[PDB]
Amino acid sequence: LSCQLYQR
Amino acid sequence: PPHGELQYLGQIQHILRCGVRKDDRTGTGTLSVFGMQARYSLRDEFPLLTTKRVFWKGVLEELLWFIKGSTNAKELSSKGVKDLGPVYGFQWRHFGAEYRDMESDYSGQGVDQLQRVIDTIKTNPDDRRIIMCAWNPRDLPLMALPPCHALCQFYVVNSELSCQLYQRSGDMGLGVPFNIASYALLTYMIAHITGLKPGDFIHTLGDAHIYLNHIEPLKIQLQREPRPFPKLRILRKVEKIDDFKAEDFQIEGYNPHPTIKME
Amino acid sequence: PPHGELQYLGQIQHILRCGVRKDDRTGTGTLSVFGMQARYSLRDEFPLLTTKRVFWKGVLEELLWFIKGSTNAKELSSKGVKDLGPVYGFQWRHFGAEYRDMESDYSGQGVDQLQRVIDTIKTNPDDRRIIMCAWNPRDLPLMALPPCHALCQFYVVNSELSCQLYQRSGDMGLGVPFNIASYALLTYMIAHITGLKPGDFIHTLGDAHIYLNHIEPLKIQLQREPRPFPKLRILRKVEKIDDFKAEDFQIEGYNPHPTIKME
Repeated sequence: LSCQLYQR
Repeated sequence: PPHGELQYLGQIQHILRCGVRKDDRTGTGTLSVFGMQARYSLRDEFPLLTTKRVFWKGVLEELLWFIKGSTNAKELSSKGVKDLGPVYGFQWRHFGAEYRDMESDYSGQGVDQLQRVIDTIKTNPDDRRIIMCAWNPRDLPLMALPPCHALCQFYVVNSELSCQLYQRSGDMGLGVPFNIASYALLTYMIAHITGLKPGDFIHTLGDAHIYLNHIEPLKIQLQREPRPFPKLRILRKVEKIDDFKAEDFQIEGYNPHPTIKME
Repeated sequence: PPHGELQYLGQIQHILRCGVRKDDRTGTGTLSVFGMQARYSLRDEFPLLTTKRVFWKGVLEELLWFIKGSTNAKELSSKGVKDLGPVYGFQWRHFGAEYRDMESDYSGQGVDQLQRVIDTIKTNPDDRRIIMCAWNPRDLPLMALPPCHALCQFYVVNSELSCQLYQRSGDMGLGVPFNIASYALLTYMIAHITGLKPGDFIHTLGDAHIYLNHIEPLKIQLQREPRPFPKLRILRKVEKIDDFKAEDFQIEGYNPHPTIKME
């Protein structure tokens, strides 16, 4: 339930 | 060759006939189908729907607002469609940057997704990674790595710029016609400053849905015959994406059926 | 009702006819079409393609490898399917966490995208955000915010689980048949574990392409008539995604045309 690199 | 609005009409018709009942997050009912796609040519026409009058001024004005990265509702207040912190602007221009104030200087802070798309088109038009994402602002404090609401992928071959929008959900009655116009406009803008011609806009949905109270209006809209799409003219040679102003654009030969109020 | 492999064959056929020449990253030529979609029913059948034999054992094996989050190549070379740091598994199970070694304990480090999909299906099946992304590992050290190679969105209505895979590019000859099987298998696993039935697998592509040297082989594949898709049986009650082993799965009634070698 996600997405796009570590800083948000 | 068939009018491209027929795809949008066929998707409404398919959802009315084959959609299943599913609640949205507020417990409001929809008819829903998962997984849809439509392709709209941008070649010498512009896909502003004709089976109802679409508020083109608000499409233009709100895109321009997103392009300047604004988190200020007043710059969008007394225009047509009526202190923030996120929105599609801040994420398109300043992704992951420390937010402080709405009147704060963010120049070269975060990732500029939009400029990066433009630079990539210029430096490597074959690139398969020409991608920009937008988030629903309510998701941002909700979890780490929140999923985007929409992903937009650009593509170049033979001096034509195409765009595919993937939206995880699409409100067929209100949101979809407005998004088609919005991303078609964006494509026209990016094509113009990269010296390409607009190609296709491909619209791809996850949960494609109709709210129950739009059913009767949409059923009437389904019986209207599309008129030839209008054309979009850019009136000025424009050099950078930030330079566009509302007045640089003219919709020509827009001849729609009457306004339908959904809700 | 028409066999679902016909969609895949029609897509090959459309690229051969209407596809334009476009180089990939290495300057290798393809025939390319931007924006495609196919829907494969998962109801009482399994879309393992029949116009050529697909190496099912490697599908299963590689998927299970991803599900445990492995960054070790030889856990995928002692299995006969033919030190890392990234590949789809570490991003599926441990997104954004500090990498150190490959024999390290990453328990509760980063975001677990796969467990989060499973939990959301259980706590809120109407959710429009049930999304998991995978990255090409080459992209990770290349820029901040690298775009994903693939996004996968799940969807639940009437006790059925559907899956949509969006891939920014798709190798039609080699990669596509393999991914169809792979994400269809993942849906079967997540369905089994959440007490749902498999619904549809929707496959959506950005740059859908055929490598020039695959043209002759694919042209021959295009004259083969599909055989009824096989069925996939799960051979015990499995409780957690990490508990599945290769031996829990049996393909039945798989009757494919001969192997086609491409590359």
